[PDB]
Amino acid sequence: EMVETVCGPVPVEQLGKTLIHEHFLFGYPGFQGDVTRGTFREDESLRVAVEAAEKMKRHGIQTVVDPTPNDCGRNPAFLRRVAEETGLNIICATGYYYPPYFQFRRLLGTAEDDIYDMFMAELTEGIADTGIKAGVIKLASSKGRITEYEKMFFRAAARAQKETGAVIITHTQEGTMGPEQAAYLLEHGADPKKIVIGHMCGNTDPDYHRKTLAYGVYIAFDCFGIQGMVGAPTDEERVRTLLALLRDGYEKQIMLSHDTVNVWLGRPFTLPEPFAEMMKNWHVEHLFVNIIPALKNEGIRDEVLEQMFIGNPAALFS
Amino acid sequence: EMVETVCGPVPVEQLGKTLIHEHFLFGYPGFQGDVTRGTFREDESLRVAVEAAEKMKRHGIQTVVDPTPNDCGRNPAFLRRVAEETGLNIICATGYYYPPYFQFRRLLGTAEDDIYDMFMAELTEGIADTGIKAGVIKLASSKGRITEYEKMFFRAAARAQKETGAVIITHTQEGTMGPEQAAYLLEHGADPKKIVIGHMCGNTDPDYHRKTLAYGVYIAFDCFGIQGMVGAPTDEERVRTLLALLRDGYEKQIMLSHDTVNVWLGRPFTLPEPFAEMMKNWHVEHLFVNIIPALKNEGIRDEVLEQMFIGNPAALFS
Ligand SMILES: [Fe+3]
Ligand SMILES: [Fe+3]
Ligand SMILES: [O-]
Ligand SMILES: [O-]
Ligand SMILES: [Zn+2]
Ligand SMILES: [Zn+2]
Repeated sequence: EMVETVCGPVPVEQLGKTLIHEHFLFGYPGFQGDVTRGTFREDESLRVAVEAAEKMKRHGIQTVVDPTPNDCGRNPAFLRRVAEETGLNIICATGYYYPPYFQFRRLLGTAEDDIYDMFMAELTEGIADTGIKAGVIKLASSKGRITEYEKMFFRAAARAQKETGAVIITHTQEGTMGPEQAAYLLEHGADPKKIVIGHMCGNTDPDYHRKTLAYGVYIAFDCFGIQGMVGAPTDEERVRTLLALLRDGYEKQIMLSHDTVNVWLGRPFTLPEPFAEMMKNWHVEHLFVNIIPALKNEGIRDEVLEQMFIGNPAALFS
Repeated sequence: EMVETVCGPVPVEQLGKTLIHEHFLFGYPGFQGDVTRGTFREDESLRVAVEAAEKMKRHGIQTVVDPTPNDCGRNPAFLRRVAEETGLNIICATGYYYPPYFQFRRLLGTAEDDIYDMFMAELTEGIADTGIKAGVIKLASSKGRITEYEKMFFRAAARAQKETGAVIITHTQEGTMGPEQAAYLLEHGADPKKIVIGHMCGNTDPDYHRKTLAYGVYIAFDCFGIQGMVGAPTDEERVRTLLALLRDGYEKQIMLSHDTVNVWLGRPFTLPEPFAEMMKNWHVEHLFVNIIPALKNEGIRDEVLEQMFIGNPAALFS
């Protein structure tokens, strides 16, 4: 029926065309310390975020899930301003990126309960004093492992999902741990119909995808546009992989996005001369002007695309 | 001549009796993410910080070095309020605790320059828009190692010290790397007369201390009151060690403090009852009502104590 957005409860029927994974603001944990040279320019960031929203609206997007973690500059009030100005639905997350603070609490033996309590509060009561509730729990694991630290969050997320029916979205690191994340979550009673394993496009082996899909979870090809960096494949490989799975009939378990960061938090930077060119399609319009027209050429029917962009998000949050 | 405090430049002659290492506010990196259940209560925190300052003033303290790192809740404007209200001099730090943010910048190959640039800005221009400059560069290393990540900060700090004459204060982890920190800093042109190697009381072997002292640096017995937790020694061992070094004549290189955290940032907690009892002397008055009266019994002369509390800080910042 209803999902919490940065503008309060919204009927899932009205979510419409959805991008399952984009960031209006993002900073790598640690940016906080670089406040002097990497100060947050609120009004310019708002202008940029609002233009990103208008770009997405031009291609029919009505809803964005922004899964920025608590420690990566999540700013629900900022997100509400963007939404209030543009009419875009924005759903935010509760969760942490893939350290000493929650490690200290392990010593006291309250860490997993504290995390669960954080999740419950932010899902059912509100984030700080913003009055905004998260619509998803965000989880992440490391390359090649889900560490003991990370598993605490997975267990807490599974507990919170069982009490709230909240959606879980994950981050996989460099094409690893897709099946493991699914299996561990289900072990702990999470519902596969409410789980999205993310960054599945980071792996070019279709059998890796099918092992993950076999759990009945959603997977996301949510890094379209990212090429060269963080071990990334290329967009062609992503499309090849995606094209193999839809032909196998997996369209009811697959969503697409770019994982853009429209405003970087912390100090500005510049990607070097070869990298920057390769990364030039990393923007919120890329799926619509390049990828989807290519899926058209290979013969993907519009009813399938609508399943991924409309039906799947609608079923997920239902 | 002058040192920057949270109230602007102050003649070093006027610093008087000094605690080299205490925290008005502190949170473990990651506390930022736990905003919903661990919200910062500004007015109550100010009341508590001000009472800590008044406690220190009662025993004659006129100056406190608060080396809270950038990512541990450093709040210079908050510190200036405490000082403005109490007349206490407070000197703050620029630095990071002992990660993905500065790791990302390693990839771009600008990380060490960026850190140096942060240090220069905060030492010579001001922290954010507070108008407050740090008086010390704060460094930290891990247990048993100074990592490649940490060395970047050490190299940057050494460069910044050579341009500014700024004081460096370090954190050693569980009684390790004292001599290594000193040697690596000096390799890179840092001045030993402007370096304090901290938490030296975390090691009970006097020869470890003497290897560190041999570099001509200051060392700090700055964890008085911390007992039972994180592989710590007891206060008696600290005193035993300290008593051995002053008799060897090291008083011109030694400072004392408690490393208190008077207001914890993030979610509140309680210590288990056994831990709890052992930690009960971890407060800003402990040195004055317990430790120093014991050093009196063992025959330490007042002129020696004044060297540590007055002469040493004065020479350090000179
Ligand atoms: Fe993301
Ligand atoms: Fe400290
Ligand atoms: O991401
Ligand atoms: O500390
Ligand atoms: Zn991610
Ligand atoms: Zn320390």
